[PDB]
Amino acid sequence: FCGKGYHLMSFPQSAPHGVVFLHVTYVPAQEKNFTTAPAICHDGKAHFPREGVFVSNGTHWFVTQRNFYEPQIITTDNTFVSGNCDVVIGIVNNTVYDPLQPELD
Amino acid sequence: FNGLTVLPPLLTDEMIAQYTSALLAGTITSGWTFGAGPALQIPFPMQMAYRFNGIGVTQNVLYENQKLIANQFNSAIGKIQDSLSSTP
Repeated sequence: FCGKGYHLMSFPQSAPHGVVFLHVTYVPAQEKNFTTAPAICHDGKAHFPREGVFVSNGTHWFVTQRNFYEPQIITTDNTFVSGNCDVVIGIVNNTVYDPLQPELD
Repeated sequence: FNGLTVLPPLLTDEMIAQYTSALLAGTITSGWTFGAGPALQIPFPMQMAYRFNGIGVTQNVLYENQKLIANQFNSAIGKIQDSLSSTP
């Protein structure tokens, strides 16, 4: 509606019998391949990402927001749990670190 | 006729169907991304999970009912053609 791409803002400019809108849009580029899974199975319970996707780079699993590559360690802060890990299809296995354990306060 | 004509259309039916097939293939394999720039492929179950979050239902609801959801979608698409043909 306001230009091709994810819309950020627009500036108007007068013309003799109409208007000229200068739409400013954000467009992604330089994409890359990754392997992913819908959930992680740890301790018999399934973990899902709060926001983003589980992205694997060949050997390690990470969480990353969907629209821009910024990998993070999978922790209890960015995932939520739901039931045992046998109903979801394509679940994979990996360690879900809890930041409270290493501190051991 | 007596001076009238019916000039033919620039896009033939075949080319319009080709455009439509292009849009369907794009939406099935890449979701929204192909409309905002470079088409990025994403598995169809995860794309539907994205959309479920979009309407405010957590995505685990989709992963636990994938079979049921697919069956309901197939039945609806099957009844569409019969409905269009029987409706006068």
